[PDB]
Amino acid sequence: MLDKIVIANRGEIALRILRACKELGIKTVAVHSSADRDLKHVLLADETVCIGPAPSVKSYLNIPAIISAAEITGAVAIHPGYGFLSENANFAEQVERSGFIFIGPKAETIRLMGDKVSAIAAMKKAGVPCVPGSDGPLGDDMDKNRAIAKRIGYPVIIKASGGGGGRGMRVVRGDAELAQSISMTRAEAKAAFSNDMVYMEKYLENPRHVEIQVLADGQGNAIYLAERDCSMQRRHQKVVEEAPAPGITPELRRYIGERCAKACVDIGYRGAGTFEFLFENGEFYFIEMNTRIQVEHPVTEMITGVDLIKEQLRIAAGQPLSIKQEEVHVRGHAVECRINAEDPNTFLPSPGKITRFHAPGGFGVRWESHIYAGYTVPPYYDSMIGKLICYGENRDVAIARMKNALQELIIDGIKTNVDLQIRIMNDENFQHGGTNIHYLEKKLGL
Amino acid sequence: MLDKIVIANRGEIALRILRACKELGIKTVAVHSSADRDLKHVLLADETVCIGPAPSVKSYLNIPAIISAAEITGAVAIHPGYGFLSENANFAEQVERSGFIFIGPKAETIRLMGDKVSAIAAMKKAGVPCVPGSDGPLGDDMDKNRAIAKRIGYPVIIKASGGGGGRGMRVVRGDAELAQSISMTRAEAKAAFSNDMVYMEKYLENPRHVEIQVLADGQGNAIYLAERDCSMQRRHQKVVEEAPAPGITPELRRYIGERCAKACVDIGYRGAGTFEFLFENGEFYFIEMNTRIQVEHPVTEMITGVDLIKEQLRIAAGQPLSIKQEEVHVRGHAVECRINAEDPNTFLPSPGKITRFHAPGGFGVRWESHIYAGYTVPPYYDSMIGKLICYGENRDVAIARMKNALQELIIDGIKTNVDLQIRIMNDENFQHGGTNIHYLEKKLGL
Amino acid sequence: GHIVRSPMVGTFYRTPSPDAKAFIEVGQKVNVGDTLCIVEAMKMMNQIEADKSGTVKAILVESGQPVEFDEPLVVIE
Amino acid sequence: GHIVRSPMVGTFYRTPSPDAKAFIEVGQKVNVGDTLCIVEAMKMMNQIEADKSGTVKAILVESGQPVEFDEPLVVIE
Amino acid sequence: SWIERIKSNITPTRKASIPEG
Ligand SMILES: Nc1ncnc2c1ncn2[C@@H]1O[C@H](COP(=O)(O)OP(=O)(O)O)[C@@H](O)[C@H]1O
Ligand SMILES: Nc1ncnc2c1ncn2[C@@H]1O[C@H](COP(=O)(O)OP(=O)(O)O)[C@@H](O)[C@H]1O
Ligand SMILES: *C(=O)CCCC[C@@H]1SC[C@@H]2NC(=O)N[C@@H]21
Ligand SMILES: *C(=O)CCCC[C@@H]1SC[C@@H]2NC(=O)N[C@@H]21
Ligand SMILES: [Mg+2]
Ligand SMILES: [Mg+2]
Repeated sequence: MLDKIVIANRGEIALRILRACKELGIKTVAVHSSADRDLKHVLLADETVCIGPAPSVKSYLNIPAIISAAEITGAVAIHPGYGFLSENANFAEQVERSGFIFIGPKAETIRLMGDKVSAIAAMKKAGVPCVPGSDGPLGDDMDKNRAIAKRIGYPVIIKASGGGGGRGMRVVRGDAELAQSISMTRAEAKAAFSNDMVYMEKYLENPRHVEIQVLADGQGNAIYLAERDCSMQRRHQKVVEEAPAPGITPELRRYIGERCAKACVDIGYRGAGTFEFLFENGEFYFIEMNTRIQVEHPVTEMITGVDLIKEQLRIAAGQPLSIKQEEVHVRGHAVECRINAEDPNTFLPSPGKITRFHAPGGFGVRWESHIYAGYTVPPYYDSMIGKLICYGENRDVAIARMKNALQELIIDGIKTNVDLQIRIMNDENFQHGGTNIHYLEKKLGL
Repeated sequence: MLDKIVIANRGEIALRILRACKELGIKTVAVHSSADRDLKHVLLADETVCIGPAPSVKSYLNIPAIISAAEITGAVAIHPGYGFLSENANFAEQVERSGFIFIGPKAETIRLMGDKVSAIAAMKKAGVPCVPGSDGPLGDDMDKNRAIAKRIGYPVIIKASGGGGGRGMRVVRGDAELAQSISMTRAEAKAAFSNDMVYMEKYLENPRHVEIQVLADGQGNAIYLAERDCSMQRRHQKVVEEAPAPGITPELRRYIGERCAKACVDIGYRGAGTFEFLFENGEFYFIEMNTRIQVEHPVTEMITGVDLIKEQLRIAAGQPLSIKQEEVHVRGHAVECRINAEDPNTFLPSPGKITRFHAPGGFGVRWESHIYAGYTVPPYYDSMIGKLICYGENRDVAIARMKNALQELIIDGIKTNVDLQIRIMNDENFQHGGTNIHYLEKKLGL
Repeated sequence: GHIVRSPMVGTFYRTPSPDAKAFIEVGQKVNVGDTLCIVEAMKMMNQIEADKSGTVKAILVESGQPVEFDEPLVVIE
Repeated sequence: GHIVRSPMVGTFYRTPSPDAKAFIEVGQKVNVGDTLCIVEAMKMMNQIEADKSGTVKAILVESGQPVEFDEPLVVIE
Repeated sequence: SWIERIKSNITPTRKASIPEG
């Protein structure tokens, strides 16, 4: 057991972690900035500590401030949630230095999987398939670069090793723009992640983003909980995630899952992770791994009945895995929709006061959000304000429940992307299932 | 399926029926009174028809009005839900004769099981044990009455045959007040239900109200779906239900379920019904059967995964039961709390506008209600404004989840029994479980 | 002024028979005791009587259109 | 009524040592910039300098009490 | 009504030890 933990995050994940803590009887410390005093989890937390001013670089990315909050409150662990410092190896080792428990993998594990150039190598060593590509960082040897591009086959995509959030990616169709594309990708990587390293990979045009969720306790045990299907993306930022992935037969599911679990055992992984694969022609092609709880993880919780955050807390506390591989059973189909706060026709964030708010209810509808009537959405942080997960005995029931629950939801005073979700739900190809990662941009066409 | 149906009810059950209809692609007609034009299901329904003035006796109990509303809109079914006309055999026969499917049991079965004396006789015939009692309507032979009372053993209780809602029941300790109690209970029954028939039954002082859910398609098939322990009651009205009942081993569950399914097959039951019981010394004693979907069915839905109202709609359409008895699996534990708009101390209704409202959410928490910010709770109807169901992998997880959800619920502008529910949740004996049907009243210490 | 509203639920007709003369028409006024419209329910064609004598200002419904309880039909000034 | 706010999360102290004289006290006034109180965070004793000359109107936090960011520490004038 | 919370203060008695180096 953990006596007390610090929720070093905000918004929906902070509520999730606080609520799991309350269930497990763990005392919660909610560190916030000076503009986050109004957050629902901050008002529901046992102790609250204002760690910095509004900007993220001064409040939530401030490792010393979070450590000081943990120190003064006498906490024993720190849950980073997702975003900010969840995948920060410096945060991991700096939290572990000071005698605090980092709820997540080890610092070395985050360093290894944190740069895709090394993660791909580790996966190839472990037998997990990977997309053919540069198989190494890109240098200035332009002749070698073009030879590699010819070998793999055009088109090609340049991806930053430290890239995240869908940025720092450029698609190159020919040698004409290769150098300029590489230069601009390096510049963006320098300006964003402080790492100009880039690598080139084959650009599959009809894949399906299928990711595996795995729980490992760091003691030689690891399990895999079904998968997901995040193929409904815009600008490489997911919009609708669902599990289990349609069309993935139990044979293929087990084949990929057991290999993922073996790979987890290979690197001595700990906590909850996620392997991201591209599905095409029945072959999986690893692209990256997320060493943290994923935003869309609630879909995996509603089909297996396994609370992932409580599993993370138990694993951090030292207890081994209490779930056997045979005990995991997929019963149903869940569909999630991220409700952002932005102009639906311009995808620009829209901060402002929420005058009316009414969350939907019903049998199998989960609403995961921190907003409430009279909550002023701040402009400093990301635009996501909630998630809506609907569950049913089959995909059609889940989609119908989603369509019902999207109409019953009211959010006034700010420009939110609920109508986009409603029109995505009504799309016929989506109802068919198995659409590709580029389908949504084609549907919008602009 | 049914082309269109009429929801001859109001409040939470109306939303439950509307949502089940929407998921199934069924059009909905929402009949309402003149004071219920702001109900959520009325504003979400496909069609709306006003059937009468504010009082229930003129609008929601006006069988001709509901039949007319079904006729003009071209409906093909009428779903009564619970209360009002759900257990009105006259309504069933009139609806079926007019040419509309009645979503529920047959008129003959409603007549048979509604009369508690005939229900007890049929249960004894079919092999269902019953509480020792008069075994027939009370006569004028006071000598025989007192002889039977002495034989079974005092105390005894006089219950109206057509009684409901916990009214028209009187407990007798000895022969002194038997005649006067019987006469006054008969007068009360005349005043309330227009039926003075009464019967006498043995009074068990430490029972546990256990009820079984049975689904039967009326074609010779019937199944049972776990049970529910509605022990926590005040004034003979349930406050907290849960499912499955603690301490009822699977052997007893299968035993009573097989007996109840056989009884349903024998008496040609159709639809969804509930067999109430009293549990003591490992033996059940039938008391009454509810020929309608019950207020606390969501717990059964959440533990078994079977949508009961959708099953009702499918059975009414004639489809045979697609769920076998072996395919019904109980997985977890659900606890439900009824939220009423009343004084937590004086237990009197508190109608009024709701100035603010923020419903609870999270993992494994269902909020089934019809209120919103600005809703004006009318004084003409029952005081229930919603139900709150929480599900977990065991009783303790579900109760902790319930505590969090109750702490998270806001209802202002009226007086609501939320603090009482929190108190019940915090009771140590309730957390241990197995409390008797009289525990809550004794908890008040009066 | 005053509005007469349907007291029951059913189809609305103005002529007592498929081919007959309407009970009232715009213009010509009515008195307290007189039938203004027909409300059919379950093959029973009920009649509606006004309560205030005055001119038939306007008819708010159309023949054959189903109505509901408390449905405004005609306004008398 | 100027208010000096703590610039970091830590524990508040008045004496630079456990058994030393307090830096300031209510009454006795201060200058534009000088040590006023201590906030300890991860060791590394930190000194809070006033940003305004003035008199110490009051002090709001006792010694040993953890303080957060933008915690009112003292009131000057 | 968790929206209006008292904004209580932290209990100083809680102590955590960080290595000096
Ligand atoms: N090799 C590739 N071929 C085609 N598309 C890709 C490839 N790699 C990434 N993408 C696209 O970018 C998305 C995000 O890639 P990912 O490596 O997960 O980056 P991030 O770390 O930014 O999420 C993928 O879902 C996919 O749509
Ligand atoms: N024979 C009995 N012995 C003890 N208590 C009873 C008996 N019958 C009814 N009760 C009490 O009254 C409650 C309601 O009884 P029920 O017959 O279901 O009446 P109603 O139709 O009003 O709900 C039961 O849950 C139980 O607590
Ligand atoms: C019953 O099935 C429908 C027949 C009734 C038709 C009514 S009589 C009044 C109206 N006049 C007319 O021409 N048809 C309508
Ligand atoms: C590290 O183990 C803690 C050092 C705390 C130093 C401060 S100086 C004022 C107080 N006196 C003391 O001994 N501890 C406090
Ligand atoms: Mg990704
Ligand atoms: Mg009952």
